[PDB]
Amino acid sequence: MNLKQIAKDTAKTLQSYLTYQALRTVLAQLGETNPPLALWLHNFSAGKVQDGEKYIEELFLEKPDLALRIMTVREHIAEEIAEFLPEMVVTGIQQANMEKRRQHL
Amino acid sequence: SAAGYKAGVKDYKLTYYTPDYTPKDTDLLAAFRFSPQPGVPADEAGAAIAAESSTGTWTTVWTDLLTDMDRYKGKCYHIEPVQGEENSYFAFIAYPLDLFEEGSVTNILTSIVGNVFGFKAIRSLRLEDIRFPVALVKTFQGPPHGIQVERDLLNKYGRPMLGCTIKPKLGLSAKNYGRAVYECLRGGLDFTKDDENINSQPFQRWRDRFLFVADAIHKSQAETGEIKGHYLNVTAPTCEEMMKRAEFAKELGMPIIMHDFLTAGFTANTTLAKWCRDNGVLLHIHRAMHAVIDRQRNHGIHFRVLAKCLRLSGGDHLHSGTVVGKLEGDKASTLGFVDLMREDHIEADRSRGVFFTQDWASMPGVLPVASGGIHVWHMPALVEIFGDDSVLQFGGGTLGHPWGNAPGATANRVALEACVQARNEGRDLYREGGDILREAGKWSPELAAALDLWKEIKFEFETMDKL
Amino acid sequence: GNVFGFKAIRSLRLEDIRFPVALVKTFQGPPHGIQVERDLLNKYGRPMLGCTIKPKLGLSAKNYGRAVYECLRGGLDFTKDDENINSQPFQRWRDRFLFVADAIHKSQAETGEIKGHY
Amino acid sequence: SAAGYKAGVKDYKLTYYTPDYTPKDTDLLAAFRFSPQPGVPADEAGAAIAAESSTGTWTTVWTDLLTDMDRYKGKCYHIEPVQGEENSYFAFIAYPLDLFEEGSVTNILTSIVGNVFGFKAIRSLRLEDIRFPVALVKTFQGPPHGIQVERDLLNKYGRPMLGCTIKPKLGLSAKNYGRAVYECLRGGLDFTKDDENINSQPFQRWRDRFLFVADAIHKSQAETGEIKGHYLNVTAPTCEEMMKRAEFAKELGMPIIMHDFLTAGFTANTTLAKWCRDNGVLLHIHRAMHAVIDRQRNHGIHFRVLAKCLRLSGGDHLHSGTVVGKLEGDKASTLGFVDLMREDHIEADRSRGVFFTQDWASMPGVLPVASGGIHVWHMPALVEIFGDDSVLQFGGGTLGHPWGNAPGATANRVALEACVQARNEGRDLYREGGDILREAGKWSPELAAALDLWKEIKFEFETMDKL
Repeated sequence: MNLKQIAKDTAKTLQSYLTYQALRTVLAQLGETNPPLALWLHNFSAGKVQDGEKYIEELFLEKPDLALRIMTVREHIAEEIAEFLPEMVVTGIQQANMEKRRQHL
Repeated sequence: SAAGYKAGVKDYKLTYYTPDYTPKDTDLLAAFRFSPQPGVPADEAGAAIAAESSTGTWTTVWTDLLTDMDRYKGKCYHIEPVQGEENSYFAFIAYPLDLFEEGSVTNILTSIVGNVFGFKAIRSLRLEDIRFPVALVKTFQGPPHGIQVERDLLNKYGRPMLGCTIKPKLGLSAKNYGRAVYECLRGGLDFTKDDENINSQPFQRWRDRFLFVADAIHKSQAETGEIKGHYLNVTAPTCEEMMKRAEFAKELGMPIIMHDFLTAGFTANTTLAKWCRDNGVLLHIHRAMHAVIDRQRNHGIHFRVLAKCLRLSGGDHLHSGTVVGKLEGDKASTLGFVDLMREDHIEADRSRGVFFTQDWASMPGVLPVASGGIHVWHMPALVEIFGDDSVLQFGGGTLGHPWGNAPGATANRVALEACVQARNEGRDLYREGGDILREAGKWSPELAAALDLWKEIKFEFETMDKL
Repeated sequence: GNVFGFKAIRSLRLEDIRFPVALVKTFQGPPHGIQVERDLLNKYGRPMLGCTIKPKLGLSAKNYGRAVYECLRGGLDFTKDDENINSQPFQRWRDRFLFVADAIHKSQAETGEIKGHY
Repeated sequence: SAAGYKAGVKDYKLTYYTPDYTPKDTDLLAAFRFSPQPGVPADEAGAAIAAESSTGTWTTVWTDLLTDMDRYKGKCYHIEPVQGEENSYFAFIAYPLDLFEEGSVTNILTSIVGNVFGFKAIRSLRLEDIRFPVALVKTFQGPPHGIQVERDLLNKYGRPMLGCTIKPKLGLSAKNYGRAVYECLRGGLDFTKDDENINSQPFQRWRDRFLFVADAIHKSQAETGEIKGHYLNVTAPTCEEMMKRAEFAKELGMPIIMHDFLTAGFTANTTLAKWCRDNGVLLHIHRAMHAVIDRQRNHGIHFRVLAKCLRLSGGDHLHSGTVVGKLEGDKASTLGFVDLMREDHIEADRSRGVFFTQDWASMPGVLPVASGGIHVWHMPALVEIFGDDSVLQFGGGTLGHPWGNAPGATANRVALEACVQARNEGRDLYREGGDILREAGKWSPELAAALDLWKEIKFEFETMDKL
């Protein structure tokens, strides 16, 4: 258990998923606000969602303003939710395991 | 045969966890206390410790098959949870005799504690005990003289010996140093000593101190008719300087020198211990820096391992703690490693922290030295705990005697002689120590003044509950 | 020296020391140091590469030099003794020094680069 | 307590015969074969041997009571009659580890065989075996290199090595010595050697021989492309001369020297063995004088004790006998002490004369050297008996080759290479040795000439008994 490597890898995966969540937000906003721009971003992003930081630098090359919109939102979500994640994952895992050890073991 | 080379990472426990192994009498055994990182099983963690302190690394190498790994590998043969503590275990690991350089504490430590304490997969690691096999113990010189030869050289029998560190620690000139020494020794102390950090400095160069201190020893010995000594500190920047200083002490006919074995190191210490044997100079060992290593019970090396290592490297005295003074010392633990440094055979006893039975094959014992924050009121407890074969040292407890140095010295000298007389008469120093001191205080005003000063919080509270 | 064991303190950790320049000048310091080392070894322009021989303990002197030769001939600048390789029944130090020197000469001759073994 | 001093003569067996004693693993054990004088009981004789080789003398002394005699005394713990022999017994005696100076074969022998062999009450005494405890074995350096390190240094693998003593024993000049050496080595022998009594004499001073022999080694090595050596004899009148001669051999870059360990002595030998380790020179040991000590089975010390002592003191080679040659060697005995000098663990086996199980705690083995009165016809038996890890030496069997030296050398070199090739191919040297030699004799005329010369009494007798 290389714990700082695992944590480092885990944080980068959370950051990429939160970038995907922000992209979902910005996309739903532009759904009300700017339907064309929404259609561009939805087709631009399909399959690109792999690495969040690579996705951002690539979206900056095309449309610096929209990349900034996703940058703000990913960060807003993180500041609002990240503090609840520890307790959710720890008790989530303990509860999911507890179920299976009950039926099987 | 050589079982085929398959490259790649395997679990350590496949090779190094051997719960069915029975240790040989030539095996070096180690007891580690560890906490694995979350997700690392205890047996894999124990195996990793055994692997990376003997023969193994993180991935499979083909070179193993050029030799006989079974003969050479460290073997984690037992793991047990620490009772009452979450995620803490003892691992017992056996190391073949072949792994170690004869007569080298440096090499032994390099294997056992070289790399494994920093392993990511382990949160904390503390070496509790090592059983040194008799076949390895015999490759060491051990103490230059040891307890019985020292008493015989100094004509000191029948009670603890008394010492005293000169204060202030630093700042005194050579002449003022010898002055303080003369006045202490003339008053009844057997020894005085350099502070551990007194080496050679702008305010006091070493060769000047050696000169003036030798004069003080001669004058006080002539006046008292008892053998006097002062542990001249030869702790130095280099081996060459260390030896140069040891040499002058011998030239002056000085009976005893001191060395800080941990801050100087085991390689320099082992050199000095051999020289002391060849030159008939007693060696007092100061444990400066040990608490950096041995204080916390979750991580480090317990002092009793360091004490064992020092007896092997060589020292005639070694500080053991006081239990009751200004620095920390657990009583049960202390009684344990005092036995380890004095006796020839010490049975395993976990209640005193002795994990393994240790034999010494007639290697001389080391005198325990109780020093630090102790005064006259501690005397009966100290005599009780350590017995006759110990040195009790009073630095502030001598030089801090309300009327100054000479009365301070007399207070200590009277207190000592009163205790030695009482002991020899059959009085129990533990039970009667306070009384013996009060008695002597009756006719020694300067002892009475000291007893008053350092008596110390009393409690005393109250009766009401009347019918 | 003594302060870490003081009863009145639970725990103590030395974090940093500022060594005054006047004290720093009383020391020799590195025998050579970085730039003199690169100049002695003709090694410029990238990190140097080393390798600890394994198993840690157990190899004879000849098998030690064998492993060293093969490592060095392949492009490593250095190999090294394990920290606990000193002098032991399975491999006495003077034998290792002898066989390792041979390995260094052969690999240096083959590669045309300066080789070393700690 | 100290049980009262009663002056006067007591029987030794009251103190020193301890049939209920069980030896510790740190005890040094000795097996003596003795015949008591008429009227002296076996247990008193055994006790006298134990007493006067450890702590005791002929009358009671008060000084015993100053120390702990039980801790220090030798203990005759078993006596058994020698089956089939009148008035002959084995006494087994245990000696505490504390009695012996670490790393000193000289001290060990001084106790065990110092005075007891001349005791009036004993007719004859012979030391058969000593079990050296592992804790004592570890205080010795042992072989400077030992078998495996030697093969690695010399690049010699896969068969016995071949040597040759130059003849005549004495009388050749330095130049003629190197001449004989060059011609021997160029022909296929790995080593040549000084005769044991070649030291430094009017007809040939040592430094001249060293010079001319070094030249011969270089020329022959250059011609053959195989590592060559010559055991230069450093046996000398004094330690200083011994070292002076060893030093020049090193200066010349000579790989190997020799020493007569018994006629020079163990103190000089142990000095030389340490020097050889520090200077990377191999040490061949000649056993000159051993048969004065070890030949007769009623009195003396058996060779297997001397072999054990030499492995402790230090030697890379040691002569072991041939069994089949001009000097005496019992086969069963020889197989026994060849194991004692090579292996790490040798089980007790009385059928091969091994009284005690001996462990060596990874102390290197010593190469057995078979030398004396052997020639080509002996080769298959020698390979059979000693195996690959041995040196077989042919002095007269090389220099006595009908056509002279160079063909004599070629005969030996061909015979050796034929045997090494055959061995490596899987042929059994014991069963097929004669055939392997006959084969090679077919294409080597000079080998054929040698085989003919030293073939040797054949028998051959007769059939009558016809119907």
